[PDB]
Amino acid sequence: YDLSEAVAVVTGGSSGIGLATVELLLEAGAAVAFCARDGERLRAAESALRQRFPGARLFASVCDVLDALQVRAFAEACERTLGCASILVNNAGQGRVSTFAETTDEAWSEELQLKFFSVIHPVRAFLPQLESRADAAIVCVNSLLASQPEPHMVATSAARAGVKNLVRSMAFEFAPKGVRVNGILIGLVESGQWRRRFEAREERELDWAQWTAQLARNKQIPLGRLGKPIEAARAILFLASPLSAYTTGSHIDVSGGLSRHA
Amino acid sequence: YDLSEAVAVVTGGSSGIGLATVELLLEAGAAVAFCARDGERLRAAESALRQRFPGARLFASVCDVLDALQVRAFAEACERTLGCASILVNNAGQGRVSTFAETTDEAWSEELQLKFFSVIHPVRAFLPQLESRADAAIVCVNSLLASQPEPHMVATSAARAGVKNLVRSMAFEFAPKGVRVNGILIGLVESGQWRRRFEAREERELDWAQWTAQLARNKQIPLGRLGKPIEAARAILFLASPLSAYTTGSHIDVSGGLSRHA
Amino acid sequence: YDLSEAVAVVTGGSSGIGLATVELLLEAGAAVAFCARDGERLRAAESALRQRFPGARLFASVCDVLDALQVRAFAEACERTLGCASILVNNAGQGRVSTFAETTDEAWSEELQLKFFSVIHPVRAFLPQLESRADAAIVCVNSLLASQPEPHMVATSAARAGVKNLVRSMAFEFAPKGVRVNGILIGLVESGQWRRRFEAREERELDWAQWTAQLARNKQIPLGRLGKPIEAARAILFLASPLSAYTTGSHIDVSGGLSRHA
Amino acid sequence: YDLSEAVAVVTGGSSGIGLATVELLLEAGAAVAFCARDGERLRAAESALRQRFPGARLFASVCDVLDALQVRAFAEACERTLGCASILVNNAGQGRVSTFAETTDEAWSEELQLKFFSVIHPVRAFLPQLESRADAAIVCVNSLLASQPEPHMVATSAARAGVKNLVRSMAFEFAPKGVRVNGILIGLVESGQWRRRFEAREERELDWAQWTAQLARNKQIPLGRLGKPIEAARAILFLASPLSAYTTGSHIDVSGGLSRHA
Ligand SMILES: [Cl-]
Ligand SMILES: [Cl-]
Ligand SMILES: [Cl-]
Ligand SMILES: [Cl-]
Ligand SMILES: [Mn+2]
Ligand SMILES: [Mn+2]
Ligand SMILES: [Mn+2]
Ligand SMILES: [Mn+2]
Repeated sequence: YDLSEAVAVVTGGSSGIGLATVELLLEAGAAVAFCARDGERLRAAESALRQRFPGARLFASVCDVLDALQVRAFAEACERTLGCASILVNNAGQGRVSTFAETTDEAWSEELQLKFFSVIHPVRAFLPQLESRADAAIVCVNSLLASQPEPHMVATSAARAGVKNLVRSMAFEFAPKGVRVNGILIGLVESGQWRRRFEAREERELDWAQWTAQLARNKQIPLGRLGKPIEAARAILFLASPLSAYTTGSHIDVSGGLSRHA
Repeated sequence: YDLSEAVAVVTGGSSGIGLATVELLLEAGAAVAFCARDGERLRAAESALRQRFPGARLFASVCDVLDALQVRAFAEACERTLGCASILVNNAGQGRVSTFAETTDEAWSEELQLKFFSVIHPVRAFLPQLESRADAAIVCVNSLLASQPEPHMVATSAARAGVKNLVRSMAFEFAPKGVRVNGILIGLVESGQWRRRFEAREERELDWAQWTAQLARNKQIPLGRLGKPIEAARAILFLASPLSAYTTGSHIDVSGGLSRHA
Repeated sequence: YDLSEAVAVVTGGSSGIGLATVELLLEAGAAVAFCARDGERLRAAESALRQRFPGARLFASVCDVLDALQVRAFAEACERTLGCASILVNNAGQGRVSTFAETTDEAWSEELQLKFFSVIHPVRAFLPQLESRADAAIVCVNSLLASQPEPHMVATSAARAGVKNLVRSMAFEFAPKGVRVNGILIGLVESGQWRRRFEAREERELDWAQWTAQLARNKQIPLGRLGKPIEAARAILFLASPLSAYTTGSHIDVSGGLSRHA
Repeated sequence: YDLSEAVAVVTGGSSGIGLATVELLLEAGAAVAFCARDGERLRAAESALRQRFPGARLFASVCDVLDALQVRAFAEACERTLGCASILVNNAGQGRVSTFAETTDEAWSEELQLKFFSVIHPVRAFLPQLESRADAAIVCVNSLLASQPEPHMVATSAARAGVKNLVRSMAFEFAPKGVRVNGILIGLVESGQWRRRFEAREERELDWAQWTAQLARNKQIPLGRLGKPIEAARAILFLASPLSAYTTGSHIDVSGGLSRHA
């Protein structure tokens, strides 16, 4: 729809899905802020974005979402620059490959703080902004692991389940403040990580399309292919925008049919 | 989105949510067909639509969705008038107020056949068209009772849960045919049955807006209001279009926060 | 537990899971009634039971659970022979192998009436007895298809999902009557239909145990084997007795780890 | 059943539910170990237990389940004393009263580590024991908040959702080691905490039975009363014992009908 009056903040929004989300936000004419830990990847995205949207209101800034303090400073900077945020998107981050046996206490704590505080901090910092905005909405990006765990990503599965449960609570708590809260459940989505996997394939005669196709078949994905970041982004936009004004405390499945549960 | 090359079919699409959906489809430039039992209401909706959309490719026909033979004939008429269908939407129909103690065998059978065959007939009949079209998608409108039952709608809840489960199965079976299958779960949405409850109110000073707001409060809806047909229609539009190309066998919550489950 | 003061009814309780349940009830000293369509199998089960349990208060009767009138008469016979019922168990029945594309309207209607009325009739008929008894509990045996459908059992899955949903409703409505209502969700359990699949095997050297083990592997059951009737019966016994006095409107998983949902 | 050959360890097992669980374990004739942080409450339980079961094999020991090191030492002590554990139960602990707004980063981290490591440590330490035992089973005590969050216990709800998701993963991972893993979902259960609440009531004319009754009504609990620790304990015993040999990666509802989801 038309988000020319929206101010949308995307935290962790330089990765595949986060980037795609910023692009669609700009397409809709929103003022957009985003932050990332890697200063390099952030500016490499800011560059390409300004190329495509010369007349965009954009504010990019390095930030560690785990550092409450920095998030406070970023949120303040966002307000001064673009005005009170009406939309907040928190990116999923990447999964951690480990069975229970392979996961130390150190890995557990890191994975937990990563998935939880990446949501808790931005939310807490921007909430006083969302509250004063109309059509306010938060979206916490998540994966199907939250409701359908996989054997090689035990810690991540469990953290993501927590965040999923948190989304429901925030939805209920923030309703009186006029803020909707939803998330999405991605399946397997194209990424640099998968491209590095493809690069190290044993079947060299297969191209990216055939390889990912075979991978999706081994992963028993009904749609028979990996998702595209822009497809995740499209569900996020739906949730972030007034298009879903009667939707809060829910999730949208973006896994290509992976969820066995009905 | 750009649905100009789509042919969309809406069964039971003459009332609130049905009509709103047809409108959004026409807005997206889709060719649209719809059917219902009440010819007068159907022709009345058709008229209004042709007013707003002079150059619309539109086909409206009376049809009883429980009658397999009428559904077959309707899908044939759509085919010869607008082309092969690429989008199919099956409306929710209305719920039945009855506890277990109140519901007879015949009421059970009526409710089950209503909810089930309203889906099975149009799907079984349009599938050959959907299967030959690109971006083919089916959306079965359902209610939150399918996963979170209510005491005074026992038969309806159970029936709706069946359909929800059917949606997953259809999604898995039709995926190899290039057809996506999803649904939505409406909460309380403004309807004629609510408008008649309104006209029976004791508090005459309350208007439609004040009344429905008070009802939503007593129903403990976080968003503090009933949904609008167009909000449901937008979620259907999302699921029906290429915007949700990686989403199948899922549902979207349109209940305004009523789902307690996380 | 001590069910010596209980009167338990088991509908469709002449086959594997049914019989095993009746046995466990007799073990707990309960008075027990059971009915089924196959009189020969019923009388055969009755005989064996009276062998093992000389002083048992037992009543077996042929009855078609789809026939409301026969169910009413059976509940009357139980009443006058053993006393008012305090426990009611409704067996799962067998599933139907068919995809959507294979299932006709009539097959749909048959499957829906089978799954639904096998529950509705005994419940509607025994409720007046259950309502007047202490520790009254109803258990509806169901399968994991109710929440996690399978491609070759579409109609059965949808039907079972309906019943699962009905169990929640009945639980809420009967609670003010002092009646608990739960169910179980069986995975693959050893049965006559598996024993006939076994006799059709190509690998003749495999015995029943080796074969079912290989089947469980191919079905990806974590526990690596089919369940046994008695395992299902124990969960039913748990839910049917005072041991689960604070549990109603729920289900117990008896699938050997097949449920992917968390 | 008969657990006279079982060695069962209960961590955090001195509180209401944990204590009740040890008693039933001893009733079944199991050798039992348990640990708690409070040395006082642990010995106050050890005392009463030895009074009731003079011929019991019991080993009680102060331990902080958050301290990996102590848990290692306790597990070792258990083996030397009673032999390899065949059963492991991890108690739920108490919920934390806070909305999202009322929860600091410090409270979040504490609540998370508390709920996660109270499971991760005992499991990791005893797994090499469970693996060598037949009929091995773990039970992680949990609350309905894990799947149905409450507004005044946001952090706890989310942590419990994580643990619930973890139970499913452990179930799958440990299946090849012959170890089942399940949990329970308690509703509101009688406790000292509730007794202190009753003590501070405004309606002094109400006794414990009337007060808890009214509280259950305000909490909309179908069964119209609080649960009893022994009732939670009974579901735990079912899961811990061979009675549930075909059940893994699942949960049993012990909430008196609180779960709205079907
Ligand atoms: Cl992930
Ligand atoms: Cl409805
Ligand atoms: Cl089945
Ligand atoms: Cl809790
Ligand atoms: Mn569910
Ligand atoms: Mn034709
Ligand atoms: Mn669920
Ligand atoms: Mn009588």
